[PDB]
Amino acid sequence: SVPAGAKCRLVETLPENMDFRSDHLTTFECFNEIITLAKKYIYIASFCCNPLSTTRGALIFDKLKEASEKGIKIIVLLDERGKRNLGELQSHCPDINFITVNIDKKNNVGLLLGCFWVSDDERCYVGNASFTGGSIHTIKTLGVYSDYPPLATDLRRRFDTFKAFNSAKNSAANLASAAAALPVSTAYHIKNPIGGVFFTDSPEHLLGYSRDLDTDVVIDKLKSAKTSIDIEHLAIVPTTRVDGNSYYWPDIYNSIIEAAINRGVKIRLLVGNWDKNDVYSMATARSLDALCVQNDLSVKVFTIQNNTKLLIVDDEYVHITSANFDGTHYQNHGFVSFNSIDKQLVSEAKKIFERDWVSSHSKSLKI
Amino acid sequence: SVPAGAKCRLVETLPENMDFRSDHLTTFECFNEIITLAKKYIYIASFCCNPLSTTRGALIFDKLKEASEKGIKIIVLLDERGKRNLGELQSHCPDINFITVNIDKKNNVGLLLGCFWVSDDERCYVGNASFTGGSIHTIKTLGVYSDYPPLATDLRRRFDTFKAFNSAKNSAANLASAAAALPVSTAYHIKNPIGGVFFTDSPEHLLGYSRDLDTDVVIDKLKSAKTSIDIEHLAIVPTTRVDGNSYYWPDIYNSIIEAAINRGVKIRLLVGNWDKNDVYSMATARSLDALCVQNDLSVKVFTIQNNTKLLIVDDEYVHITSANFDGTHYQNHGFVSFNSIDKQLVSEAKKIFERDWVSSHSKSLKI
Repeated sequence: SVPAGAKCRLVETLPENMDFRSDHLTTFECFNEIITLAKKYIYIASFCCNPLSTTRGALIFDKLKEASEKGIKIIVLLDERGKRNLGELQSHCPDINFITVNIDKKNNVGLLLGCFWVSDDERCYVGNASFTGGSIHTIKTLGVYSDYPPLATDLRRRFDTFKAFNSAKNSAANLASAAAALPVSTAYHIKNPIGGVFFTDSPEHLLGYSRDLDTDVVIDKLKSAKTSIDIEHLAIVPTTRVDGNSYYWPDIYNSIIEAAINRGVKIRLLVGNWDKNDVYSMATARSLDALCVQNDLSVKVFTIQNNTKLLIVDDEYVHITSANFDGTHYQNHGFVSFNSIDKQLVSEAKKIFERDWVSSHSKSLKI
Repeated sequence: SVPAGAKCRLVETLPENMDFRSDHLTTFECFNEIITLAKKYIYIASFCCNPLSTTRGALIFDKLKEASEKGIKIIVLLDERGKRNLGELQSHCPDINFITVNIDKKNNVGLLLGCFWVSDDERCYVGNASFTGGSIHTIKTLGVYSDYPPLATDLRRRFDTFKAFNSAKNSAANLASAAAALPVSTAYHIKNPIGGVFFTDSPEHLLGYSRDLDTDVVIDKLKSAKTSIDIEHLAIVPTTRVDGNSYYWPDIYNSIIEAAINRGVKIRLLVGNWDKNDVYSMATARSLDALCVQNDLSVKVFTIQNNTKLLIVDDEYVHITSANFDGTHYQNHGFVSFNSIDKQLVSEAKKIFERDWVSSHSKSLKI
């Protein structure tokens, strides 16, 4: 049979200077385990790659450096905009293969997020802790780890799609005929989950014909919410700035308010504090402030470095990703989102949100 | 051949105590002409019916009373919620047939708006001037009049659909099998306009298979706007109160902001002033106020009694209706909207908006 939850356990970074505590597997423990048990390969994919920025990040880099010297095939995918450190990285690990990726050479907007590890088609991490010293040590993150080969193998398929967009000669990023020849495969989706777990994907032009668009799955779960919606993202503003122009995209923003007003859903938003100079953030905040008075919407803000992207619906479905709920991300950026309906794993994430909601780093919205 | 504009001319009510002036046909002149030229029937449909509230309204009622005594079939459709005056009306005109309509006996939300006259399948008025003394004399209204039989006959078909929902025995309002036996017919729509003119309809459950849903046509024109969007409605708030519960519906509200931000459309909103106690109106205003600073959105408010429901896009398409751009209306209420792409008639409406925009009764939004 298949184990419930697909051997998934929560993984988070809780910096020393922050009051967050838990018994979960730490990001440092997780990355150290993946390298220690590796026998074949270690595939890593995140936007930026800068392990040497903190103490624990540099230790992870040494263990990874030692693995590549022992004969482990190690590939690190980073977006071509996180290319500044590439010289520093290769000089430290000449045996690790670093690959810069541009998933959107047509419009130069789509960024590689992914944010996952996978090794030997057995172990994997999915979350919002990039392969940077900050995400490993000093920045609050949240992710999932599983030693279930059927699940990790499905995540490795996401790595095959991103690696195809290398900035090297006639590949899937430079030739459209080679991008159409990509078997963009998945084994589990919302229609066929594994132990109550499945991955959703983005953007739509890399989705293929079998994968689930994360945009569709998230909005569906928001609109299907019957009781509660808990979200811990960076921002829920319906307007973001791509290039140098503002981009309006209220798709996620609407489905949340639709739940609060039309369906009476209790909603708690734990977002980052906004710029007093950004009129789009000020206006969105004053709109949310008025909805708290009339409906059951609650908003708290944080100012710490926090990459947590968490969504919980009805204490029945959990969504952990590396992208933020806005138009820039869900229309262009390439990432993998963790989805689970296992009540037990969902209960552990609900405990995480409850802790963060009452943390000292979470103050109630005031305008 | 067919005349351009379909013999359509603008009709508006400009009360004495207001600075609005024009050379157009007045609502009082228009209703007086329809009655004077009538030889067969005069069909009237509006929410409320109260002609005796003003001097000019009572004169219209006398001319209509005289027509019914001369052998003209006169039917007045009013919603069952405007039934208070029914005793006063029938005692004054025993020969006029008054019919109370309930288009939504399932949920008791949908109201009859329509707001049009039609006579002899030759003449007709469409607009926002109800058959009340206020709309004829003391309230600013805007409408269209045409003596083109092919257009007026298509409007009479809208009257056949509403009359079927009388509150009398087994009819289309009380039997679902008789409501399905309704030939909900139209001759002209956006795909087949007459002289650049066509009617759109609402709600969707009375639309039939051939008519255009006003919701779809309006949003399409908003999203297709390339340069300008001028709107003079009562409110553009994405939240309205049906029954005793708030209803969130940002479909129209979004497509406007989408034009201003994503497409740089110059937009001017002339809406009514809001309640300082309504948090949904206060929040929507403060959101619009921030969009005026960053984009080309402009908002002015009025406090006079004004039923004007006007939309102009790119100086190329005009939309005049009796419903307000909100969820309560475009999801439940039954009305007829005037649509014209005749550049000449559109230019006359653009002159109307320009006058209203700089009127003394239009002050710039301040919060």
